[PDB]
Amino acid sequence: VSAVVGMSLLALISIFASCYMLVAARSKCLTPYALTPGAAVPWTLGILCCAP
Amino acid sequence: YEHSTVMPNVVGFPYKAHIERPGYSPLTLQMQVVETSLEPTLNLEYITCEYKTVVPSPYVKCCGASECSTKEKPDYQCKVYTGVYPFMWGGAYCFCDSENTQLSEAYVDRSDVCRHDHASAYKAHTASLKAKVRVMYGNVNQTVDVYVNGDHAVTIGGTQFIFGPLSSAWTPFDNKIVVYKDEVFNQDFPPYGSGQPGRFGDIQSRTVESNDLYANTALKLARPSPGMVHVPYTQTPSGFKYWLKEKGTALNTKAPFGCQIKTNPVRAMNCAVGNIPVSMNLPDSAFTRIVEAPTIIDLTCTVATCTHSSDFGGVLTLTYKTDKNGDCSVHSHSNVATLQEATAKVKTAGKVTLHFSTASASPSFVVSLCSARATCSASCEPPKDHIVPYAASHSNVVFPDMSGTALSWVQKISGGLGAFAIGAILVLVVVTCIGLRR
Ligand SMILES: *[C@@H]1O[C@H](CO)[C@@H](O[C@@H]2O[C@H](CO)[C@@H](O)[C@H](O)[C@H]2NC(C)=O)[C@H](O)[C@H]1NC(C)=O
Ligand SMILES: *[C@@H]1O[C@H](CO)[C@@H](O)[C@H](O)[C@H]1NC(C)=O
Repeated sequence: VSAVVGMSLLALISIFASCYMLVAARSKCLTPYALTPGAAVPWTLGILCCAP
Repeated sequence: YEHSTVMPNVVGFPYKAHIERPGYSPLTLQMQVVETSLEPTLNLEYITCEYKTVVPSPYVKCCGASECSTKEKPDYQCKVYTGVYPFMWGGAYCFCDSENTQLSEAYVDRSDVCRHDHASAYKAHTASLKAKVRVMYGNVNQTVDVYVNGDHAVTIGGTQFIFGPLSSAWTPFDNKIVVYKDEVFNQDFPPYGSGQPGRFGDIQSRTVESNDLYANTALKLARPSPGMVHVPYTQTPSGFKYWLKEKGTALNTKAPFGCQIKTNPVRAMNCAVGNIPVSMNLPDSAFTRIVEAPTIIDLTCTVATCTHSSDFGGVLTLTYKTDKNGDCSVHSHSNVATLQEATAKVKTAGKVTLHFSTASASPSFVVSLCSARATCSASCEPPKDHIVPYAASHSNVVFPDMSGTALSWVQKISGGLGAFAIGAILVLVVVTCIGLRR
């Protein structure tokens, strides 16, 4: 029981950390385009990441 | 040639010892422990038995008075009573109606059975171990009696053996024990000269034949009833019978580690604890040179059936290619699986059958037929019987090999998660390097 609980917890924290850091990478790649007045994100980068 | 190894101190468990020196074929030793004894050194403190009270005939004096003097006897109690008028079957005993006196005395002495029924009080000290081990190799099969203390050195077919000392100093006996007939007890006892009436040790003697005695039984006299000749006395019953009634539970039915306790002398047998080290010095006549030993090449191993049970639930087959007929030595190099045979006959056909026992779901071990080695991996299913009458013939290991099914699944899951994490790390590092370049 203890081993299963520990393994599940470790898998969950690994998945969460990976997802959060990938989200951070997205948000840091697409952060300057929201600050530039006018202009627009390229369609390719706006497809490989969801760009509002 | 010197060698060293350790064995588990469990009775009946076969143990294979592998030796290997340059320029000779390997040799396999088998040593088994038949029985063990643990004996503590005892110093007697005192003994106890049922007591008896000696009441002599009272002294009655007509028309006079008597006084009585003390004597050096155990619990000597004497009193003089005045104004007594004894009666007998004929009539009165003395003329004087109220000028008489009576002297009554009594004391306590040990029973006439103390030589046959007594309980001893001891004090246990550091204990020694004796063993009876059987050795077997080549064409030698003998059993010897050895002292497991690192001092004894016995020779068996030209080979010196030195056993011990044991890895753990554990003794079931407490500091103070009491021995009676066939049982022993871990109970404290009152110190000599301070016994208490009605309990254990109310009558103490330094030894069986000693002439001194300590008795404290609360012997009180009483005045005789009028018109009668008798000595009355009230005395607390024997403490030895009281102890014999609800002494408690014996160590024989309480000793841990499955230890059989016998007396005369006080000793504990077949205690399963710790592991003994063995040092040996084998001569050059017991080996065989590499030239006159068969050469084995291309050795592979396979397992037919496997059921991890206390018996020898496993059959494995080795295939090989040899050059002459002869006999080799086999051995398993891991404690996961223990073989049954030590020497096997090889021939030109190239197939042998071996029996092994294990306690793991998926065992992995390396066997060795003469100078060649191979690896074995198997999958075993649990047995169905719940209770068995014989002891386990396998070392208790349950951790499966890293290539087993469960560890295989955990490896795949871990690999997938690690790949995802590594990809995320690489993506972040590339994006941040591009961002910093700006
Ligand atoms: C015989 O009996 C007489 C009493 O009948 C005893 O005399 C008594 O002696 C004691 C001891 O000196 C005195 O205290 C009493 O006063 C005596 N009694 C009387 C009535 O005088 C005598 O001692 C007895 N003799 C023998 C040999 O038994
Ligand atoms: C060794 O000797 C004992 C006593 O005769 C015997 O019981 C046992 O089977 C022998 N072992 C072998 C392998 O011959």
